[PDB]
Amino acid sequence: AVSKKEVLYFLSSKDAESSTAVKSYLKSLYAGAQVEATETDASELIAQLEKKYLSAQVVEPGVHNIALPLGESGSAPVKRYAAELFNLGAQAGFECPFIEVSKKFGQETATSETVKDVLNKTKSYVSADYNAALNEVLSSVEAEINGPVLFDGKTEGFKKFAAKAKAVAVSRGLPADTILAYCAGSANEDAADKVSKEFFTWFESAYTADAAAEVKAIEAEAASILDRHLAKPVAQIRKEQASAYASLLKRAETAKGAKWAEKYLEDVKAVQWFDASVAEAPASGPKVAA
Amino acid sequence: ADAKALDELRKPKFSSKYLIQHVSQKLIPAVKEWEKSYQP
Amino acid sequence: KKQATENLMKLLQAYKDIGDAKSEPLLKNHNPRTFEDRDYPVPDFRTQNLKAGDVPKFFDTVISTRASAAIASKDKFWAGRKTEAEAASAKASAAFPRVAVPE
Amino acid sequence: LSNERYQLLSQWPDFTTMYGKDFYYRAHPEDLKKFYDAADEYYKLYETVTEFDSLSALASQVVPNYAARRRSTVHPAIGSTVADGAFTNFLLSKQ
Repeated sequence: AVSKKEVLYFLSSKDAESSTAVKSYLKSLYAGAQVEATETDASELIAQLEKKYLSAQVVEPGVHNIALPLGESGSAPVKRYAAELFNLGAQAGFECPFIEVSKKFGQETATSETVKDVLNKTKSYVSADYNAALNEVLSSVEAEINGPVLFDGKTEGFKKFAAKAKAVAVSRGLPADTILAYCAGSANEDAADKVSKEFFTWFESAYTADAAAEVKAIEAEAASILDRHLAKPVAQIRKEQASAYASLLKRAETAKGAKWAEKYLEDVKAVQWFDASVAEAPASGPKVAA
Repeated sequence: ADAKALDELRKPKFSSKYLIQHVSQKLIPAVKEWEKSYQP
Repeated sequence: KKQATENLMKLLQAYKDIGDAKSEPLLKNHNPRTFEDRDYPVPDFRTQNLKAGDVPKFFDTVISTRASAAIASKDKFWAGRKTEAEAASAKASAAFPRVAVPE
Repeated sequence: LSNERYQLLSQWPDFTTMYGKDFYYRAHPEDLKKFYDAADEYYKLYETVTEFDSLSALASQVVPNYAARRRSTVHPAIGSTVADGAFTNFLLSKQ
C-alpha cells in the first residue's frame, strides 16, 4: 500500500510497478473509499527531505527502464537518452536541469559575501578545471584590487572580475552572452526568440555532451570489465560468478519480512520465469497474456 | 502461472526503489520526531 | 599471442624444411646415443688407485660424465639448429589456414 | 564487445595442421613445448570468449555504479557542461 505521498508522486509517473500502485488506488477510491487528508505539516526541512526520498522512488525504476546508447553512432541515440532523463526528472518532480542546478548554487551560497567563498561553496557542482580556471582569474583581479572581491555586482571590483570571468567562459566553449541574455529575457518576443533559439542550441549541445560523456564512461567501464574477464580461465569465471550469486541471494534471504528483500526474491523467481518461458518457445520469446 | 501479463512484466527488476522506500520509512518518522524535540 | 603462435608455426615449418633439406632421420637428433663419442680413450680403473668397493662408484662417474657430455653435445646441436631456423623462419611467408570457428 | 574479441580469435592460424610427428621430431624440443602451450592457450581464450552466459552477471557490475550517479540530488540528467553554463548565469549576474 501507499502513504498518499507516494501516490501523488506516482500520478504523472509512467513506470510499471508504480502505475499498478496508482491503478489499485484509483480503483479503491471508485469503490466508496475516502481519500486521506494531505498533511500541511513537516516544515521546510522535512518537506524538502521527503521530496528527496520520494523523487528517488520515481527516478530509480525510471533509470532502469532507459536503455543506454552504448556503442552507437550518431547524436540521435544520445539525444534520445538524454531526453529520456529529462522526461524522467520531470516525472519525479524536478525542473529543468538549468533551473535545478542554478537553484543549487543560490541555495549553497545565499550568505556568500566574497567571490572566493562562492567559488568554494559551489565547488562540488562546478567542473574542477573550470573552478580552478576561475581562481587564476580571481587571483589576477585580486592584484589590481588588493582587497577581497565581494559578491555584489554594483562593486567595481566585481566588474573587474566579471570582465575576465566572462573571458574564460567563452574560451571554455560556452557562450556566456547567450546564456545571460536568455535568463534576463528581452523586451520584444521577436528578439527574445533570437536568444532563445541560441540558448537552446547551446543547451542541446550541453545536455548531449555530458550524456555522451556518461555513455563513453560506461563503454570504457564495460570494456575494462570484460577485458579483465576474458583473461581468466572459464572455470574461474564460473565459480567466481557462482559465489557472488550465492552471497547476494543469502543477503536477501537472511533479511526476512523486509519489503525490499521479499521483493528481491520475487524478481529472482521472475527472472527464472523468463528463462523458463523462453525455453518453451524460443523463436517467439516470453509469453505475455494478451 | 505461465503467460503472466504485460504490466507485470514491464517493471525493471533489480532496481533499488525499496531500499529507498525502506530508508524513507525509517528516516522520516525518526526525523519528524527529531524536529519536534530539539533545543540547542 | 596470435603473432607468437604464428611465429612458432613459421619456426616449425623452418625446422622441418632445414631438416628435410639435409634428409636426416627423424629420431637421429633426438637420440643422445648418436652424439655419444665412443672412440673416447675410456679410462682404465687399474691406474686410478681404487680400493675394494670404490670400483662401481668409479664406473658410474665415467658413465655419467660420458652420458652427460653426450646430452650436452645434443643440446649444442639444437642450440645451433635453432639459430639456423630462427633466422630462416623470419624470411618466410606465413600463409597458414585459419581455425574453423563458426562465422 | 565479446564479438569483436571473438573476431580476432577467428583469425588465429591453424595449429592442428602441425600436430604430425614429422613436425614433432624435426623441431627443437623447447619450441615444441611452446607450440603445445600456444595451442593450449587458444582453447583458454576461445572457451572464455564463448562463455556468453557470463555476460549477464558482468553487466550487473556496471548497473549499480551507474544508477547511483543518476540518483543525484540535483537532477538525473545533470552534468558538468550544463552546471558550468548555469554557473556563468549565476556568477555573472549580480549575486
